[PDB]
Amino acid sequence: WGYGKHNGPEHWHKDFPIAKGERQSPVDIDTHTAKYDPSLKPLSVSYDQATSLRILNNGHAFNVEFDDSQDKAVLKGGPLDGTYRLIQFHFHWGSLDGQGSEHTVDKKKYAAELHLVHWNTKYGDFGKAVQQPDGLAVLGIFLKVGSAKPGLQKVVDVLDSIKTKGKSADFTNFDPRGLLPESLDYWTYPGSLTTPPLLECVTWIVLKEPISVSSEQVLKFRKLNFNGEGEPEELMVDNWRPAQPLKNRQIKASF
Ligand SMILES: [Hg+2]
Ligand SMILES: [Zn+2]
Repeated sequence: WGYGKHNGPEHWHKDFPIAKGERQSPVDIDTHTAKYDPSLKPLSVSYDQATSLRILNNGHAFNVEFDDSQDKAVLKGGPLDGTYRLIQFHFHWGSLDGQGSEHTVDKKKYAAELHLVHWNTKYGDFGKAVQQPDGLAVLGIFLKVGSAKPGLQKVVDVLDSIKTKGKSADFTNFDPRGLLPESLDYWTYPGSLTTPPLLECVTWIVLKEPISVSSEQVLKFRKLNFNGEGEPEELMVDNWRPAQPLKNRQIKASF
């Protein structure tokens, strides 16, 4: 699987039949239909004690991995039940600034989308969490192009080191708090992961407020390679999945 013409999102169903399941993601957030829900608690992000380990190029995006051996970086509150531990963060971006995000807002597409992945700590590990309806929690943040994001520059600067598929680089003392918008206002719905295996185990929390990144920071994402070192060069761009049918599901708003 990939994002090309022959192995793109339209082909995933052949190997991952859940592709046309009942709670697939991403989706379009119709803000006039989203339901203001008063029973939604504020989001609670405890990330001061986070421990980054490394960054990888897995062939479909780059991953920043965290130590999830202990309750170091956790998300709670909101529509969530229990504590979810941060395991990794990654992005989805486009070849141009008018596309890149996965979720859309009133059909509006953003330059990129940041996903913070967390697993429910009553299931013990990541692998068990993906076997449950409430196993994961992904915090989604949209990236628009404007002014630079001081907080994202360290990520940007090590991209050169993991240009191709399989590369990895030590990447300690990175604070994810530098990627959060000011407001924690969100929309939430029951979904799935956006890349195969597309396991419908996720509780989405899409932040209303976008972060701005500069043109040159986004430009560096686009210099990555899907391909392995020594193979023809295929730029890592447009690694996003098209919006799926909401199919009965209701999108709730915390504001
Ligand atoms: Hg699941
Ligand atoms: Zn993602």
